[PDB]
Amino acid sequence: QEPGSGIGYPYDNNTLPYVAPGPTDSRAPCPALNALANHGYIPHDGRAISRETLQNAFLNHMGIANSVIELALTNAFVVCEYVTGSDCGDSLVNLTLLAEPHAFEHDHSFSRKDYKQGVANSNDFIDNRNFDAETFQTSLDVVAGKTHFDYADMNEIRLQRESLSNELDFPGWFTESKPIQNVESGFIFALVSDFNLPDNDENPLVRIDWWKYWFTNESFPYHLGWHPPSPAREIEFVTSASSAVLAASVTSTPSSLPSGAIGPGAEAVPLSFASTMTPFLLATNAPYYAQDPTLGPND
Ligand code: HEM
Ligand SMILES: *[C@@H]1O[C@H](CO)[C@@H](O[C@@H]2O[C@H](CO)[C@@H](O)[C@H](O)[C@H]2NC(C)=O)[C@H](O)[C@H]1NC(C)=O
Ligand SMILES: *[C@H]1O[C@H](CO)[C@@H](O)[C@H](O)[C@@H]1O[C@H]1O[C@H](CO)[C@@H](O)[C@H](O)[C@@H]1O
Ligand SMILES: *[C@@H]1O[C@H](CO)[C@@H](O)[C@H](O)[C@H]1NC(C)=O
Ligand SMILES: *[C@@H]1O[C@H](CO)[C@@H](O)[C@H](O)[C@H]1NC(C)=O
Ligand SMILES: *[C@H]1O[C@H](CO)[C@@H](O)[C@H](O)[C@@H]1O
Ligand SMILES: *[C@H]1O[C@H](CO)[C@@H](O)[C@H](O)[C@@H]1O
Ligand SMILES: *[C@H]1O[C@H](CO)[C@@H](O)[C@H](O)[C@@H]1O
Ligand SMILES: *[C@H]1O[C@H](CO)[C@@H](O)[C@H](O)[C@@H]1O
Ligand SMILES: *[C@H]1O[C@H](CO)[C@@H](O)[C@H](O)[C@@H]1O
Ligand SMILES: *[C@H]1O[C@H](CO)[C@@H](O)[C@H](O)[C@@H]1O
Ligand SMILES: *[C@H]1O[C@H](CO)[C@@H](O)[C@H](O)[C@@H]1O
Ligand SMILES: *[C@H]1O[C@H](CO)[C@@H](O)[C@H](O)[C@@H]1O
Ligand SMILES: *[C@H]1O[C@H](CO)[C@@H](O)[C@H](O)[C@@H]1O
Ligand SMILES: *[C@H]1O[C@H](CO)[C@@H](O)[C@H](O)[C@@H]1O
Ligand SMILES: *[C@H]1O[C@H](CO)[C@@H](O)[C@H](O)[C@@H]1O
Ligand SMILES: *[C@H]1O[C@H](CO)[C@@H](O)[C@H](O)[C@@H]1O
Ligand SMILES: [Mn+2]
Repeated sequence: QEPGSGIGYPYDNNTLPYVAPGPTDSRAPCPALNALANHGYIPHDGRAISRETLQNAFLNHMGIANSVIELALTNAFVVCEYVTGSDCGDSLVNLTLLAEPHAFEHDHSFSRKDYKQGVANSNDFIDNRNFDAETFQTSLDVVAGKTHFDYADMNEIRLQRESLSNELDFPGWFTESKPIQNVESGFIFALVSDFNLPDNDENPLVRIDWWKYWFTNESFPYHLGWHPPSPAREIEFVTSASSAVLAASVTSTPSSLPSGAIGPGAEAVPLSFASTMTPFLLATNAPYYAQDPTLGPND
């Protein structure tokens, strides 16, 4: 928000306003990076981004500690090298390349379509990067009529998304990605679980309105009473939430689940790509921004 507004105080004492991305700006498949870039905590154009820039932005403006993004930074830079064909050093070329499919970006996202979702021909591809309201609604629908949800509910959401994706993607495309998605599950609990409940750290419940605001608007739900977690969330919370989601008992099993969908997931590890492998073409669509309604500087 505008620095003088005090909307982040006393959790964030140095806020910057929301500014919608322009048609030439680079945005990511990540609602967190997009919110940061929309506020200029990382470059508004989404280009040439250092590790320390990302670390400071997450820590000071989202209450996410360095430990949480250590692997994410490693993978971002592996993907940058893979896509561009050369070492990216400590300057991530842009956010858009992070939507390289079957890499860091993965199938069965909560709020994005798959790279080959619903395509009539094997060579087609679509926008697997920008926020997709319909896709997100498929996640929200699992928890319809609720204000909060728990680990078991999250497990049902990711299962619904795996089911839909496996049914709708071009035959042969769908590839399950439990370890990456469920880090991101942990991330959701880390950012938008309800810290105003007495047992948040041990039994966190996501506030659905907070989640919806963050994903739809790619800005921070201050107007709904959200603030950056304090103290900043650490990696242990995230991987614990991740394991807890996948350990949760399934009481409604979707059809067309990939094999082994139900049960624990592997620990996330650094990505690696064979030097002979040419990257898939990136979707070229202009960055998404909220239009219903459009956001002001303090939203
Ligand atoms: C340097 C740090 C980060 C990088 C490079 C990164 C990168 C990515 C990428 C490539 C995806 C696309 C995966 C897919 O859904 O197909 C993604 C998704 C996502 N990211 Fe980030 N991320 C970072 C940090 C964070 C943090 C700290 C949070 C929250 C605390 C977060 C929240 C999410 C969520 C919830 C998704 C899933 C979106 C969906 O499934 O619709 N990210 N991230
Ligand atoms: C983000 O960077 C990527 C990587 O350089 C860009 O994707 C490449 O764009 C060039 C044209 O500038 C093409 O020749 C390549 O084919 C693209 N690579 C792939 C794998 O598709 C991308 O255009 C950049 N996006 C933004 C918005 O800046
Ligand atoms: C991105 O741009 C490519 C080259 O300009 C097109 O070949 C792709 O189909 C893709 O087009 C989509 O996104 C752009 C945004 O730049 C629109 O201009 C297109 O109409 C389309 O939505
Ligand atoms: C914001 O400023 C207040 C007042 O000086 C201070 O007490 C608080 O610790 C600050 N918050 C942060 C995160 O630095
Ligand atoms: C997006 O932000 C606007 C402005 O604060 C708000 O009115 C709207 O409800 C938000 N959208 C969601 C889905 O939370
Ligand atoms: C989540 O999982 C990691 C290992 O994957 C642990 O190091 C952490 O303490 C938490 O249990
Ligand atoms: C790991 O940490 C998470 C979040 O604090 C808990 O929910 C889980 O039960 C385990 O202790
Ligand atoms: C990972 O950690 C979770 C959260 O404590 C457990 O529920 C699970 O069994 C796994 O060990
Ligand atoms: C885990 O436990 C649930 C109830 O919480 C059952 O419905 C399910 O069959 C599984 O055993
Ligand atoms: C069984 O119970 C779980 C617990 O959260 C739900 O997620 C599911 O929809 C079913 O009712
Ligand atoms: C139980 O819930 C799952 C996930 O929402 C559905 O796929 C199923 O149809 C049932 O309603
Ligand atoms: C749906 O079915 C799966 C396996 O068929 C169970 O693991 C789950 O508990 C639910 O009953
Ligand atoms: C289907 O395939 C997977 C292999 O990843 C197994 O986990 C599962 O037991 C089933 O055979
Ligand atoms: C989240 O983290 C847990 C613990 O490392 C994994 O088991 C899960 O697959 C996801 O990566
Ligand atoms: C990571 O691992 C892959 C295996 O595919 C190698 O190709 C790559 O060079 C890196 O060592
Ligand atoms: C990258 O480019 C090579 C050759 O140009 C393709 O064969 C490959 O599948 C990928 O698209
Ligand atoms: C988005 O743009 C519209 C222009 O109609 C405004 O109404 C709104 O306040 C926001 O700036
Ligand atoms: Mn995806």
